[PDB]
Amino acid sequence: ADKELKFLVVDDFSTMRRIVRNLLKELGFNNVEEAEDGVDALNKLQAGGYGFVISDWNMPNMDGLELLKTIRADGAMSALPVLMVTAEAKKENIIAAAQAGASGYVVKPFTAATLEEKLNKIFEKLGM
Amino acid sequence: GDSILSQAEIDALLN
Ligand SMILES: [Mg+2]
Repeated sequence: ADKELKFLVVDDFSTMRRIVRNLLKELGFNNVEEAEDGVDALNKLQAGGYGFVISDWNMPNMDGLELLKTIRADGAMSALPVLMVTAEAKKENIIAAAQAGASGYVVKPFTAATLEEKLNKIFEKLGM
Repeated sequence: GDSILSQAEIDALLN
């Protein structure tokens, strides 16, 4: 819950990243970085230092699921909490996401309340 | 099965 926790917000849509960034700020998290897609996210994650990933599901080059699978398979990123944030909510994804090891799942549009809830349960289930 | 779930249902099959 260290409000210093570095978040990587991944979404191919600028406005959405802005919204998420601001919802995090409202919650007290100001250490937020943005990525445009899975590849751009990985390029940035290699630089280490990130403690939480909020990733959109649909993005070009490399979508959310693939990013999650890639993170979970990488020794160094393996334990990175990953919260899927998608507009949809198909049962298949939820299943795939969970199977791949998604730390949580949220349907946009969402409120700081909903986010806070999800972030809390994840910080809890883990240790932060 | 393209079926949109409620947030409540996502929390039920996720955890
Ligand atoms: Mg997208």
